[PDB]
Amino acid sequence: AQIGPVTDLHITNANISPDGFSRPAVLAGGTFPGPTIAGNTGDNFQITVFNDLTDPSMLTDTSIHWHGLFQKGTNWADGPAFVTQCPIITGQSFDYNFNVPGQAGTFWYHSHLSTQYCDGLRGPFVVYDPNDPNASLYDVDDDTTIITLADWYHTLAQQEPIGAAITADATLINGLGRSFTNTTASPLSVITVQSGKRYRMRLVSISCDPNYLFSIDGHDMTIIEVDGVNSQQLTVDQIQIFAAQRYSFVLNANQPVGNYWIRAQPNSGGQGFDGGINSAILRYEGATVEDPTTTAPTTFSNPLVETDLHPLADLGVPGQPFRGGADDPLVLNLAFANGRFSIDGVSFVPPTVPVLLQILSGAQNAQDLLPAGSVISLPSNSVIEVALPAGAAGGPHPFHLHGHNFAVVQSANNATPNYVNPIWRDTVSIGGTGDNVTIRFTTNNPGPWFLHCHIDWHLEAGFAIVFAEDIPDTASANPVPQAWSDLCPAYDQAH
Ligand SMILES: *[C@@H]1O[C@H](CO)[C@@H](O[C@@H]2O[C@H](CO)[C@@H](O)[C@H](O)[C@H]2NC(C)=O)[C@H](O)[C@H]1NC(C)=O
Ligand SMILES: *[C@@H]1O[C@H](CO)[C@@H](O[C@@H]2O[C@H](CO)[C@@H](O)[C@H](O)[C@H]2NC(C)=O)[C@H](O)[C@H]1NC(C)=O
Ligand SMILES: [Cu+2]
Ligand SMILES: [Cu+2]
Ligand SMILES: [Cu+2]
Ligand SMILES: [Cu+2]
Ligand code: NA
Repeated sequence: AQIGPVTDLHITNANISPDGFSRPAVLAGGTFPGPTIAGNTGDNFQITVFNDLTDPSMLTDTSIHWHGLFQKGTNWADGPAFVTQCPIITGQSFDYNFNVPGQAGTFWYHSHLSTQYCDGLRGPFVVYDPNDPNASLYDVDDDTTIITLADWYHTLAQQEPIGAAITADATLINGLGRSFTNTTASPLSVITVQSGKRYRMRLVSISCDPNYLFSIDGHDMTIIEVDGVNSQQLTVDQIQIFAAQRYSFVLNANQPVGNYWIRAQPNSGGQGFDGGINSAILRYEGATVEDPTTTAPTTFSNPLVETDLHPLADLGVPGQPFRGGADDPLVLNLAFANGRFSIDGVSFVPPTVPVLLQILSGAQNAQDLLPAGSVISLPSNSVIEVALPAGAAGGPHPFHLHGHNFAVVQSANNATPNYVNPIWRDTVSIGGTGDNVTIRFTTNNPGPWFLHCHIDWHLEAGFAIVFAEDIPDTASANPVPQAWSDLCPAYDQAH
């Protein structure tokens, strides 16, 4: 069952064994992934998050971000700890009360405190469109058509040893999968389809790190949505999906009744599918209950290439059709050395006072805001360009901007910009050495918006800045409830 748009959401510790290995976790709604939060476009979400965490090994504070939702006028509800709020302390609750005007698509929610979402606090968030322009492309779109891709670790996120390479221990598809080492034949997820029907599969990367090469043996996938943005139909046979991205694709159940492997190959961790790792099962109604016997091709015929995506709507690109053709054109120097990432020479370390509270308390320029050098002001009502040249270790880095989606004027692995009809999205791979992935957006959403690599380990190691968008209108735009105002004093008192 989906929950919302008005719902409680309990955050608890529990043991889970999604790949046959038991470990404690941080869960929303008692499950991994958490329950799907859903509503319709324009709805008022009121998600009362109950922090019932007691195991300090995964942090007993929490804060939840609603990934991809713009939070216009509700910056305080965005969730990134020490950017828009202090964490919720254990035994307390907090009502994230916001609206979703002008958005409809596939989103997700996750802890936004430290690396806590890796420990399990992640789930889908769907804003349905009663008049979806893509509605006539499919027959079924419901909780059974959401596909989550997750990395899963046997070591707790706070306990990953300093200086050891972090890699996952399993890929989980809809919460189930098999471990890369000491593989046991634990249950695989089954996605069931009826021959002849067409399904809106909502593919959600809830990854903390790896990108996945996602495919379904025997089937093609017609992309119709990218990170909440409706796209023209683009048929592919493989999707490389980076952390935090979403796609909807139409799956036409047009193959012989049978079982077909669903594949999600991460870029690190276990390679291949031995023992049924990196796998789930697409089962047609009437098929025998047994594992697929299909194989992947050696080479996919039509992998997704981001430049092939185009918005369904005439979204264009703001600004002028050349590099620097913006009101505020930025080029960030993204670097890694010695275990720390930096942006323009500053490694992000969260401040004591949330950025939003600093602004509300009177800090009125970015030089007043902490962390020093980590907060960049953006002028209001302006076209922003941000070039994100890659090269920093650990890539490809999926950069994500809160509060906004953006035109992807230049994509990974292709030096040619597109000032005409690029896809808009909210999380973008910045590609490889020499690339110059570049985004554009207009600043019509006052508040401090995080920009960071969505590889959670990289965020934790400093790969972030805050855009303090329209500082002058931030307080007026984002009236705060008393309960928000109460968070920092409670947090700081609890220590
Ligand atoms: C990525 O594109 C940006 C522009 O969007 C390039 O930035 C320019 O860099 C040149 C030379 O380094 C400067 O003289 C310009 O002033 C920069 N433009 C802006 C808006 O600052 C950048 O060089 C490109 N990077 C890569 C690696 O191709
Ligand atoms: C590299 O990216 C460019 C820009 O997005 C792609 O160029 C577009 O190609 C389409 C499809 O042929 C044309 O209709 C557009 O006119 C092109 N736009 C520009 C600005 O050149 C190009 O296809 C991408 N390369 C690959 C190999 O996919
Ligand atoms: Cu996110
Ligand atoms: Cu986000
Ligand atoms: Cu990264
Ligand atoms: Cu974030
Ligand atoms: Na334009």
